Amino acid sequence: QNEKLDHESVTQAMQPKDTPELRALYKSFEEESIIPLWTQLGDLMPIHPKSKAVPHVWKWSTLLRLARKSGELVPVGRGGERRALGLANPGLGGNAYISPTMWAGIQYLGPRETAPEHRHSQNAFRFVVEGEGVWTVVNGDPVRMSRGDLLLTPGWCFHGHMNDTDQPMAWIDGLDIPFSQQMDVGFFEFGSDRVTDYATPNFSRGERLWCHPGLRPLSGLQNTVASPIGAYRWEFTDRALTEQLLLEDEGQPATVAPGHAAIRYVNPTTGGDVMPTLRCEFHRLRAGTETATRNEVGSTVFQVFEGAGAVVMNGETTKLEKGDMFVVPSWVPWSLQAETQFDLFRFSDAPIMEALSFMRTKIEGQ
Amino acid sequence: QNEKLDHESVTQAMQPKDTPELRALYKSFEEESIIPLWTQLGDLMPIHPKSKAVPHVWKWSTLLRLARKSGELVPVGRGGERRALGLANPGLGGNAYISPTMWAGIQYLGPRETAPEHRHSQNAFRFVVEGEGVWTVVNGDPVRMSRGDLLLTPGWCFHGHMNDTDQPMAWIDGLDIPFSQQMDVGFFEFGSDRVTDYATPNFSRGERLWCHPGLRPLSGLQNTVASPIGAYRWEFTDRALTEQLLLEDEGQPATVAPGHAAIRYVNPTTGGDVMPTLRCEFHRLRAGTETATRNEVGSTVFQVFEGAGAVVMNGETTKLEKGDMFVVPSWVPWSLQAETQFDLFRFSDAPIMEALSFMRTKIEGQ
Amino acid sequence: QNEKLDHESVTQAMQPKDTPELRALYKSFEEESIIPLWTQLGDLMPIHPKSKAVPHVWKWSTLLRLARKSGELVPVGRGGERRALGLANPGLGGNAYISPTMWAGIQYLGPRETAPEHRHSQNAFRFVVEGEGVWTVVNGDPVRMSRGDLLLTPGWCFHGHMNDTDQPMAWIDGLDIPFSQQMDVGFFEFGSDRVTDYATPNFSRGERLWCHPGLRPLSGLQNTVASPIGAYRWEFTDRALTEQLLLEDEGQPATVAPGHAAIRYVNPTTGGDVMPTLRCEFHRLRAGTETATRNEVGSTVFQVFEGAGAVVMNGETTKLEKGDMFVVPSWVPWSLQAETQFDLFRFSDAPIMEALSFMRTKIEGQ
Amino acid sequence: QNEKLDHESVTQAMQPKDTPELRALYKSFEEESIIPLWTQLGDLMPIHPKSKAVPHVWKWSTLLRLARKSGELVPVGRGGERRALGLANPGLGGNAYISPTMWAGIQYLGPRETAPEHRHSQNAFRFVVEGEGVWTVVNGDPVRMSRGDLLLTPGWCFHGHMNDTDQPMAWIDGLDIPFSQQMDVGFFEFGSDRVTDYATPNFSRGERLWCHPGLRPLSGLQNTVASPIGAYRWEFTDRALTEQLLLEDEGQPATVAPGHAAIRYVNPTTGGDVMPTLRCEFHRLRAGTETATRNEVGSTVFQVFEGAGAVVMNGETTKLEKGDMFVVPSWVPWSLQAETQFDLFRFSDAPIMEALSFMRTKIEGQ
Ligand SMILES: O=C(O)c1cc(O)ccc1O
Ligand SMILES: O=C(O)c1cc(O)ccc1O
Ligand SMILES: O=C(O)c1cc(O)ccc1O
Ligand SMILES: O=C(O)c1cc(O)ccc1O
Ligand SMILES: [Fe+2]
Ligand SMILES: [Fe+2]
Ligand SMILES: [Fe+2]
Ligand SMILES: [Fe+2]
Repeated sequence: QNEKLDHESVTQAMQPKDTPELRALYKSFEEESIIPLWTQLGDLMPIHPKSKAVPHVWKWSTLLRLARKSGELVPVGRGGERRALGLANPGLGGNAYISPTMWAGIQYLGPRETAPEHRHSQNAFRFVVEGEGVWTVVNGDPVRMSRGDLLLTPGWCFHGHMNDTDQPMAWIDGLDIPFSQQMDVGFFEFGSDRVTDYATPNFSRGERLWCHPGLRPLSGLQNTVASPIGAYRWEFTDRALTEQLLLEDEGQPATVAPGHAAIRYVNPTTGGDVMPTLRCEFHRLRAGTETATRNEVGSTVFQVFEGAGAVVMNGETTKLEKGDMFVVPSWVPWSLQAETQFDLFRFSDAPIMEALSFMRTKIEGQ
Repeated sequence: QNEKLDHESVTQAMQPKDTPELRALYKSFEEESIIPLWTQLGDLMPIHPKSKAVPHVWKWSTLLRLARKSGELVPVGRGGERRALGLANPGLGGNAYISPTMWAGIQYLGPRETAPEHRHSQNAFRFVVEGEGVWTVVNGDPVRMSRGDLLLTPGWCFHGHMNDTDQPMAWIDGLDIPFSQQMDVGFFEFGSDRVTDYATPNFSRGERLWCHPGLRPLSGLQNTVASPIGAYRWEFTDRALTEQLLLEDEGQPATVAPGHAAIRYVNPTTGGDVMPTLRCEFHRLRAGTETATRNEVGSTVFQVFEGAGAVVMNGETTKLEKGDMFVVPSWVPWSLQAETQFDLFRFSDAPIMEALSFMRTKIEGQ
Repeated sequence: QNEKLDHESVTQAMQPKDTPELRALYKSFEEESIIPLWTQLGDLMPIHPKSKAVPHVWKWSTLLRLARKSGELVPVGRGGERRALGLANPGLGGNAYISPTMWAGIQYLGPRETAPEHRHSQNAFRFVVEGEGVWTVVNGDPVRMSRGDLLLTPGWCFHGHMNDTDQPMAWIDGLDIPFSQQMDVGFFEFGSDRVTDYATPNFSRGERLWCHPGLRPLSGLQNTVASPIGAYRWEFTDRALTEQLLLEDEGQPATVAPGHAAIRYVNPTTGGDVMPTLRCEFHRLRAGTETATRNEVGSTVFQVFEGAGAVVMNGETTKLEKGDMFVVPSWVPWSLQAETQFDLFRFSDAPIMEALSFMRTKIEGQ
Repeated sequence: QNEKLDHESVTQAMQPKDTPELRALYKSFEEESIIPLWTQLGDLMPIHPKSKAVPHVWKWSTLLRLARKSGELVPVGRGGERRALGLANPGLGGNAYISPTMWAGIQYLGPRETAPEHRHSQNAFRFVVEGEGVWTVVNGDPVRMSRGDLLLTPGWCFHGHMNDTDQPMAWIDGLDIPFSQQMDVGFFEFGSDRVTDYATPNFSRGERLWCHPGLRPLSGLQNTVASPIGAYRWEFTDRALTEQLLLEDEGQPATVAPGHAAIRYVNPTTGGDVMPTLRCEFHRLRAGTETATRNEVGSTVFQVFEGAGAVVMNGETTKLEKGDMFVVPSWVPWSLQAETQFDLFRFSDAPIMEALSFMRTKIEGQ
């Protein structure tokens, strides 16, 4: 009976008589920094999530144009720290937030530039749809950046970046900046003005210790809150996804849904998410795959890595190409449709929702 | 060297030449929903937390006057749901938030009133500095409300309240409403218009199963995300705190600091916090005790339960009496000073900060 | 097909030709400390557990006679340490083991005696069906021993005992002595020759900190591997079990099965078992209750605390009275039958089996 | 004072007068299945672990001779199940136990033989110092066996083995058979008489899903009690150990001690041990390395994989060659000395000791 009621259809039984005494009470509320629940229940406590953030798509071709022009006109260095352009959700009041929890940006580093070293409580990762040439130095450990690589920079790790070539590179940054600003957890420290090691090894020290499947160094027996892997290289991700599709061909369980291969990047000390606030995945859909529509608590962002296809959000189809980016705010129904084989990088605030027992998932047909 | 720099003293090296091409770039950013990092680094990523919320104190005598007047002029019922007055931080832009994460309110239920049944993903607790007469029915289990009691209503539990007497009662509510609204995790369901059981037992079913020290029913071997204890009664809290002070008198370790007894209300299935987002404590300071100044990540709220004393926040002393309430936003230096024996109820968002590895603590002298 | 085969009915296909060369091979095995699998598969790896321990019952009246006579003839003191009589399973080859994992003993302390202080890696508890007068001093904290009390002495805690009266007292000890001896984990240290504190408070320091339901001292926020509660007093256990039966009367879920109230004694820092190797429970069956037959991996021991009834093991009924003790070895089918209201104390090695993922449970009808 | 006392030097104060009444008491103890503590304290509860197992070394050349001769004279098949020769500790009374917890055996499979399919609660792994040709089929998933590979068969997984060539292969088995027999946790089921899949892929399905560093299939988000990796191939182990030694050369932390590279094989869903009862490691010592002497609770076994060196146990040096095996019982002081670069495979019961909080470690110089 009452379970089908919403805030529009429910009887409003707390409507006081509009008298001078009531207006005086309400005036007194304002003077005393008091705001009654009864005038705002439905907004404070909706039937289901109703984000101020809206679903939205940014074209890579547009992001690249603006990043390149920024490369001409704006020098990178101290103070501003990075030449990064945050994707700003139209629904979030002028804040540089792609969602209420996450920052997503395109960053551009021109020939031979250095972005100086700093650290901050905010967790961060880099992802590269295309390019090479930059190394990012994380606690003194140079990490090469290449197409298809996920690079991590967990909170409070010193990091700076350098272009070792005569050619520009762009990539995307994800951070829990919006969550951290609203929740007041932000600390920041300036490090050196130049990265602490200009060497450019093929593979970082973190990788050389931690990227052997199923093996753990005896010197690393303590679990970490964030992954000690600095780089999740394209080769491994590509091979994982191929094997899932091959295993499917062979009638063996592997794919998460038919024609839908997918992995989660994990902290190898625990098997959990890469960082406390941020979950990263990579999806590969066979040509013609259409995912079942999901509603999920919290926000996610995808970047198209390869192939052609579309996303549906709130019933609306938007065609997508290589590098395009979209955000799905909390509880917005979404699905992906593959035209060709369709590869996507994904990040979300799901580790926050799951840690606090706020996660819910509705899946079409299930 | 660079570790002592802040956003005011650092060199700003990303100041572009102010030309028509630059203004055209910046205009293009606006059209494309792009906001560059370099114009806002320092605000997005402060050196240490700088909350928009400000420290603030609400007098119980004022809260009571406004709650009582609301009792005359505003009927309680469906739609508005509760006659509750939220403490609204002056720094939080007109939102009914005591801090960026927490709602705190005074609720008033007059003679023989019922507040109807509903549930919501938001976690909630009731605390009572004074009064008796109300029972709150939580998933059908009537729970008596009395002076000094902490009553819990974890997320998604049906709850409504009824005054069984001819006398009014007031109490405080705490909820993770602000966190839940900003993060988009809110669900809500209307239940019955009248509580489902009007019986008024001395002790609830939850208590009769779970409030025997060190004992666990074989029917309750599964751990819960929130405490199954609906009521943490004043008797136990009072006795715990007395025993700590007695143990101190006897030269035995017990108190958390000298003359400072304190407990945390816990989920007995895990030994952890009562609910995923909210931590509740109770403190008792010997006359003359002055706590060491703390900076802590995240916000806390205290209500004075008994005795006289003061709080210091940002170096500013405010004298406190029975029922007065104050909020300490993230990283604000705070201490308590006991004039007489000084009893306080405390809640905070610390389980959020600790789950996500954002907690930090600075203690004066340590 | 092959799933119904056992070691008696399976084809034995590794029967070598009995030749001089084979006997020479087998002789060589002996010289080289080699024992082939094929001559002993079925014994090493049975179809289901087949303990050398047998179900067995010890009469309290017999245990008391022998303990009392030991009180006359054997002095208690250093070296031998305790006047304790271990229940020795007839199936375990003369070892003083009630089961392959547990020691159970009756201990007797005469008027004004002291049993001196020591510690050992082996975990221990005391349980009292009857008597008063002894205090056990655990890390310097005197703990009163009374009828119905469970007293804990986790591994590596100094403990000694003293009779403060002119009257003898007996109780039962449980320890993981057999597990610890076979697995080679035993350490032992002699402490003082007399307990370190002869005071006899009603309640220990551990209890005064930890026995308030749902409350945790801020000085005790670190979780422990064993419970910091030294005494689980009869009052709480009795009240817990009564409330379950009352809740059942009221149509409310509480009892573990119909007419079967039961609790587990738990570590309040975690909600888990009292000690890493040993699980303690207390059961109360309504007159006429018959439990469903269980097979469970690992061994358990019960002592009858009050009332009359029977146990069935391997289909065999043995009538039981106050104080009688029985052991149920691994996978032996067992049930309890209540003649009157039937109260039993229970301990087991279940935390070992569950930690190592060896637990299985078969329940009749389910 | 009393801390330096042991069971040989302590005063024995419970020596009763040897009278007819005492001998009658003691006789009565025997009739009633009672064994007093005071006549056996020191044996039941030693000052530190004193295993019945003794340190011992088995020569690979001897193991190979006996396995090969067994290959001629004993057919492999149903009933006996495997042609495996257990290493029997001289101190363990004729039981086929290398230590009180572990079985270690050499298994031999001749040209074209099949060992039929079964499962058991006991956990198992295979390790190969030399050879190729056998596949082991684990829950229907064929897993190739090659030099340097660790193959897993967690408890209750169906497994059988087949030689796909005209050449014999030998390897070592480790199981928690002794623990499981003494603790009564053993279940066993006969599966098919022939393996269920004779195909011989280079890599199993488990590996194709789980052996990509830092990546987890979305279809495998549930944690497992044992590793889903069926094969830890030599390539990865070799590369891990090389990188540690290279990182050391570069002044970077990696090795567990100087010139001592080492990894632990882990469950990738948790970062923990491969199976609940058994820990597997692989060590590589630079020529000339001498490890610091350790005492550790519980037993370990090593097999020499490559190079030459020695072990010291109880102060006694034994020179070791490729394939030689040794056991170090609980609390025996041990160290390894590398003559050439010295590679060893290691297994132990450490996950049992650590789960139950019985682990202790003494390291020389630290
Ligand atoms: O360090 C970075 O590369 C960075 C990039 C961003 O897009 C936002 C904040 C950052 O600190
Ligand atoms: O149910 C309540 O009593 C309640 C009280 C508040 O102050 C705010 C939200 C609520 O749902
Ligand atoms: O300390 C004791 O009371 C004790 C009792 C036993 O029955 C066996 C071993 C012990 O250490
Ligand atoms: O299945 C095996 O290969 C096996 C090997 C052994 O050495 C002992 C028990 C077994 O079940
Ligand atoms: Fe950064
Ligand atoms: Fe509510
Ligand atoms: Fe003892
Ligand atoms: Fe086997």
